[PDB]
Amino acid sequence: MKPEHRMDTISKLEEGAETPVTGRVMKISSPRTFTTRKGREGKLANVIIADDTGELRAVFWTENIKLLKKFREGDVIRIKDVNIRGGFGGRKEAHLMPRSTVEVLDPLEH
Repeated sequence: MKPEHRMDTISKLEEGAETPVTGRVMKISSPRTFTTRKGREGKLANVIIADDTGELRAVFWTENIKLLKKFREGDVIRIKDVNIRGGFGGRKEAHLMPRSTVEVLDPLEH
């Protein structure tokens, strides 16, 4: 494994890797609902964030849907703990987890 202290950019994001991502929110898409056996409503949303090295598709699952109320289509966000899939030759995708949080940057908080 490559060191935990290494934070790759959108162009450097490795497929099958688990890493935090950062970018400016250009476009936000509404959640797509599906029937899960967990007994929950079940949803996945596609948010397009852009960085100097490329544009990335962030996927907000049913648990991360609650994060969509935090930022707007035009703010900057850093998403922690995601899995990079890469379902297209170019603009890859990052899948979020229940414990994944998002923070609004550019006016750096911490």
